Amino acid sequence: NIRVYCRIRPPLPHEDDNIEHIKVQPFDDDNGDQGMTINRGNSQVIPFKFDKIFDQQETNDEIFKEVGQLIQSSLDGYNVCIFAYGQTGSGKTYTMLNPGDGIVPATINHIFSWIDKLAARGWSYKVSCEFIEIYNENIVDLLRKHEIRHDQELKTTYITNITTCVLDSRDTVDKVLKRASTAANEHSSRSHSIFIIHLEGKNEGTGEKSQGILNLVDLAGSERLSINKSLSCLGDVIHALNSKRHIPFRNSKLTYLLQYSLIGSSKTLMFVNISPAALHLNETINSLRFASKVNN
Ligand SMILES: Nc1ncnc2c1ncn2[C@@H]1O[C@H](COP(=O)(O)OP(=O)(O)O)[C@@H](O)[C@H]1O
Ligand SMILES: [Mg+2]
Repeated sequence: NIRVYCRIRPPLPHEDDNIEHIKVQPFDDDNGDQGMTINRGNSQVIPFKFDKIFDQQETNDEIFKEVGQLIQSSLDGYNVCIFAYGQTGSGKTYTMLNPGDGIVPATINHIFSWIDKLAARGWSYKVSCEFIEIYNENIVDLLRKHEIRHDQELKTTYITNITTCVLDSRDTVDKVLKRASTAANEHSSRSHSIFIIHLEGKNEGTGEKSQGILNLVDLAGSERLSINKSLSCLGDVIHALNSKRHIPFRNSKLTYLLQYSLIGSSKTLMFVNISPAALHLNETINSLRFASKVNN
């Protein structure tokens, strides 16, 4: 299962708040989809359809209501990927990492709720995480040679010398996230940011085990400037997973790292973040056309 949401951020103060060129239709019930058009100027109107479209008023909290169900998969042993795609400036970091509100803090919080509750059935759970950044195919550890190693048999993935932080408490979580320059911003906007949560549960009373990975990914900006190569290769991978045939995971680090959370029963959701601004009509269109191939 692969789902695609689109999110339009509100206009910024230093920009022009004219959003006449984007129009979003109501959620089509009997076809499970939401449409939008973009008026390109010269009256050439381009249609798009996604699984859900979030307008400028929609908040991080509202957005999590429509993601929560996917997160709950990792308790049934599914692997999960949530990607944020779109141009630098469109709100990827804000969507994934906004304090308290973003997909990452919200996900972590949501998972604890379920852990608290499942303890009543004798499930006990270990939660650990890793937080990495990939730039020009170099892995940097944001909790500090880093090599990827897969275990064919157990279908698991390891990155060498990465600090894995054990999430023991809501206090322990809060420290890690509270912890999370001009050059630095340019740098991270050309990088993927991956937050990996591992969920391990055992239930002595039944004997049952469970594992779940959640990969919360904040991608390199999609505008044209290697970053280009890994975005295309992600596109090709996901589309081909949607269509039994051969998938070149190894063609880029990002897809090679995430391969076991993209094959099989794995569930994926992509956020296409778009800017509402006039100057960015073209980059918005590329983002939408990309999101369509990934979805269609
Ligand atoms: N949904 C939103 N609501 C309010 N402000 C937003 C939203 N999305 C983005 N912003 C603001 O717009 C700017 C760009 O967001 P950011 O997340 O840094 O973009 P990106 O990571 O996609 O390059 C930031 O200043 C951010 O606070
Ligand atoms: Mg960013």
